[PDB]
Amino acid sequence: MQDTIFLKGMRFYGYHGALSAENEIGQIFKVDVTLKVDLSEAGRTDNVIDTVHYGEVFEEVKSIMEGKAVNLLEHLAERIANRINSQYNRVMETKVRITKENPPIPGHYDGVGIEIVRENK
Amino acid sequence: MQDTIFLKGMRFYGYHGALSAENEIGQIFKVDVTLKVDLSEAGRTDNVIDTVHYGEVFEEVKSIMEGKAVNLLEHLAERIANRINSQYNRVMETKVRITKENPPIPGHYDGVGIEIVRENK
Amino acid sequence: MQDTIFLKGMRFYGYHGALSAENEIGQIFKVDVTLKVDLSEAGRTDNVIDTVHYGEVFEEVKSIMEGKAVNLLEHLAERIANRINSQYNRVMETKVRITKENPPIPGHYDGVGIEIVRENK
Amino acid sequence: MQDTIFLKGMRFYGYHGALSAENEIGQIFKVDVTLKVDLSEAGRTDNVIDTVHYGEVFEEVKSIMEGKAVNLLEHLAERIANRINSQYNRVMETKVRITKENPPIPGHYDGVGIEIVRENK
Amino acid sequence: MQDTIFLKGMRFYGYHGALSAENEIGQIFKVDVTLKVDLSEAGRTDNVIDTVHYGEVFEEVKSIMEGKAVNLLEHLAERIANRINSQYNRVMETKVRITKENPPIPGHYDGVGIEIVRENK
Amino acid sequence: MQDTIFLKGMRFYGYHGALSAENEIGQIFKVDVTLKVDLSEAGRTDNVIDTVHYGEVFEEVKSIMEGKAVNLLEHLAERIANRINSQYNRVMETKVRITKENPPIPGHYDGVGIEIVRENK
Amino acid sequence: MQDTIFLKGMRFYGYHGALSAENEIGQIFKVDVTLKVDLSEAGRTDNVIDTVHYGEVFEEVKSIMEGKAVNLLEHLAERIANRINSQYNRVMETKVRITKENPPIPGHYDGVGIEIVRENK
Amino acid sequence: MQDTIFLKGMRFYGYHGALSAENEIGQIFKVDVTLKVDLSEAGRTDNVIDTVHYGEVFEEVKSIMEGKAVNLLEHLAERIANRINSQYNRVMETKVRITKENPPIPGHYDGVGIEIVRENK
Ligand SMILES: CCOC(=O)c1cnc(N)nc1O
Ligand SMILES: CCOC(=O)c1cnc(N)nc1O
Ligand SMILES: CCOC(=O)c1cnc(N)nc1O
Ligand SMILES: CCOC(=O)c1cnc(N)nc1O
Ligand SMILES: CCOC(=O)c1cnc(N)nc1O
Ligand SMILES: CCOC(=O)c1cnc(N)nc1O
Ligand SMILES: CCOC(=O)c1cnc(N)nc1O
Ligand SMILES: CCOC(=O)c1cnc(N)nc1O
Repeated sequence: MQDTIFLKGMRFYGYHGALSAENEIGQIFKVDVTLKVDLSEAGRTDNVIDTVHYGEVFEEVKSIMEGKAVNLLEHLAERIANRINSQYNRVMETKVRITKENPPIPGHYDGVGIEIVRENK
Repeated sequence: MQDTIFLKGMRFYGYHGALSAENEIGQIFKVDVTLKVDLSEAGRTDNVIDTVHYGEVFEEVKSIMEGKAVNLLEHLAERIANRINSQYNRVMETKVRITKENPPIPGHYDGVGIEIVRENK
Repeated sequence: MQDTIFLKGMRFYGYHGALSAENEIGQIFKVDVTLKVDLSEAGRTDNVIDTVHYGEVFEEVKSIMEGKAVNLLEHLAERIANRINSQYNRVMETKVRITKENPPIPGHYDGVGIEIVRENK
Repeated sequence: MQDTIFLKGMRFYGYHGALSAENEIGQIFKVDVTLKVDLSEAGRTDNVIDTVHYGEVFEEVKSIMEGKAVNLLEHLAERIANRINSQYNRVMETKVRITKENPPIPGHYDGVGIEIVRENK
Repeated sequence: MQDTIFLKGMRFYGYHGALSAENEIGQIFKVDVTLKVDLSEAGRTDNVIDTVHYGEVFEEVKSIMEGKAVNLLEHLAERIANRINSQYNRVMETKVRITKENPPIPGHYDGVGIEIVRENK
Repeated sequence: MQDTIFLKGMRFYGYHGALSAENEIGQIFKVDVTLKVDLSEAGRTDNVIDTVHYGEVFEEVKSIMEGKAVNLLEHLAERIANRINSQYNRVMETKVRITKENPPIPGHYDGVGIEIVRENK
Repeated sequence: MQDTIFLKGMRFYGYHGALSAENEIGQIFKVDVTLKVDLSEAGRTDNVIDTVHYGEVFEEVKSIMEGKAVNLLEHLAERIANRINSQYNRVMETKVRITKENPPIPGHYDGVGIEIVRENK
Repeated sequence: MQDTIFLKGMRFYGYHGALSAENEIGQIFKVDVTLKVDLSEAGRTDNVIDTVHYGEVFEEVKSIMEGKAVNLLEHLAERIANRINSQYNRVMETKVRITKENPPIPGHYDGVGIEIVRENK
């Protein structure tokens, strides 16, 4: 099964970061979410009740990104991946990629980040 | 076999959407189509009759995207995937990705959408 | 083995095309080439003689793209893939993607094209 | 395991190159690094000590890119891949892609380069 | 007075062109329209009746761009500039820029075109 | 005097619009602000007290963009221009450009909008 | 009179440059040409004979850019500006901007260059 | 006289900023420099000695951007504008634009900054 629902380039301004000054000033976090969900039924029925609504998924990402400040991007992605899977049974697997295009790193780069893939148990 | 014919960034203005106001105002839908087709013969013969003409494929996508308003992107992709496979035997598999870069979701994101992969039976 | 040498976004102005007017006016063709080549030796020795020089590969693509006008993109890719493999033994496999970002198709799209993968026998 | 930490679009100005004039004038080198690292622990603990800090990884890439001039991009990638793996046990595999968007090649292209994948033994 | 209403990056697929083959195959035309209109009243009243509605202006551009095939971009811009001014008194001046990003010119360029500025008499 | 302080590409999600459905669903509004302010003193003294702090200016734009829903972009720009000038004496003139890159207009365009220039009396 | 005909983002690979190694290896030169030409007649008549054909202008730029190697960008622009004006009476003024997005300068920048404006005497 | 020499998109990582944490972590500063310089002589002679070499100008910007940390962007631009004019007589006027695409401002914007124009006395 290779069907997916996606949310790309989601951006939030938070204060997460392993550096004290990071959490003090904050920055923009770019988030990419890809869910593994069978869309044949919804494709045939045309009923949003037979799929996973993205608007709702965006709410879950937002609430986590713009919530309490944590240290690692790994923790935010793990909280997002765990939150989506717990709420949606149709999501067989969740993949979260978070990017800090402007971290406290003296250099020239397009961005840094992490990406995790979490199956729905 | 890893050969493919593709149509990327196709854009249509339609009125599909699970919200009444969506179908009232409409928006731009971005569509990506990738077909699994062996191109050795056409590669050797140079005869467009030995491959699948994209211009025609674009017609099938257009007619569906700019046709009656449905509810889900899943339904549009399913109608496109089913329509291409029914018409072309050389297409061993069809993959449709539809993106709503500007849905009724209060946030900042590059876009949301779905992607399905349908084999040709 | 997942090492590769690549040439991306190569652009040539040619007159290939299944339409008579296409070959009359011409257009820009964008080409992407990816070769499967083991780079450990060259990585250790630092000797360009232990790898496949891209400058030369670009010559082979250019000569084919800016050569006689054929009909299908499939034929150009097949001529490129066959030409690279015949000349380089270190290339275990060749992948050619050609894009016509502006074909004779009345619509809005980022481009259309094909992609082939040819192993080196 | 599909988790990864990444550094994209890193750019350095060096004098590497198989041509004498290349090393004389120099140019910009774009580098992409992707590490295979399990992030569950760090995802649960939120402790940067349970993951691989990118800032440090960027230091290793920088020191190599802006260090002595070598001949091949293959040598730089091999030195980077070998250096990251030797220092971090949590990195199960390292992938380095280096791009010369402006080499001594008379043509129009977005760039040329190589990419290697090195497992951590 | 430096207030303006604008429509940028409007794109239409037409068959205009000084070459017979151009009008046969067609291409995409990008259009930029900038109108000189005092927006204080509308800025104070908030009444769309005190300004020039862009949706309507887009209709006038569309009808002309996707209408009969002419020869010069100069003629299309002149027809657009003359049509907007005749219909709207609040438009003190009209500026039309049309771009053919892909004309029958064997070369590499971002595009070619013209731009005219027509006062409303 | 040609000195300026600027805020470019500011984006807010609001519900302004001359159409009932517009205000119901909302959309993203892109805002560009350019202030005419002499920066010699601040350039010599290095004292943020001798210039106009952008962070504060962004607050004024935000509060207006994400405030009550009005009808015209002209009204939002007029409220922004009037609000900045009233608060800052050093701003000799304010210029506001607002863009609706995705309005209720069935077509292909990069965006539509307005731009006003208001001197500080 | 504010009418203009333009050629943007023209790119040529040449060997011009004040450094010996520059002329040895070469690089891409980006050229922007803007001509001041009254387009009312051509706008009314629709006769390409009443305007300045860009295809021809592109030929003049190309022949100069891809011709003998000079030292300064100033010399190339001066040769282009002088060549266009000498050939076309309808061009009341010529403006040439040349950019070296990748010169022999150790740093990070989008590009460097010059721009000249030459009236037609 | 409308001739100019330019340096666009220059980027440096510094620690300037009115906030203590800003100077602690640092960020990327984008700089645009435009000099008013007559290029006819250099255009005729082709002698780099008859113009202002950009490589040198880039050195002056770099040394200032990557030098001691100041508070305001206004101070950096004023130091750059004053430094260029003092060293080059042919520069009749200097214009410096500095952008902080990622300041300590909780929002979504492409960037903020200032721009000054300083004549050479
Ligand atoms: C300096 C702040 O660093 C981080 O937040 C961080 C570093 N490395 C990794 N892997 N994750 C992080 O969140
Ligand atoms: C509010 C409209 O929503 C949709 O159209 C929609 C939502 N979720 C999914 N998965 N598909 C849709 O088409
Ligand atoms: C109208 C010209 O069409 C083509 O050249 C063409 C169409 N389809 C495919 N698959 N390849 C082509 O080259
Ligand atoms: C002319 C310089 O060429 C190179 O540096 C080079 C060429 N080919 C490959 N595969 N690697 C290189 O580094
Ligand atoms: C070959 C087609 O050319 C044109 O259409 C054309 C050329 N030059 C100018 N100035 N305008 C045109 O429309
Ligand atoms: C359909 C909504 O239209 C508008 O909001 C609108 C139209 N025209 C102008 N000039 N301004 C607007 O805000
Ligand atoms: C090192 C090569 O430099 C140049 O070619 C050059 C430098 N400065 C100016 N103003 N023009 C040039 O062409
Ligand atoms: C919070 C840091 O702010 C600044 O550095 C700053 C603010 N406003 C202006 N006009 N210039 C600055 O440098």
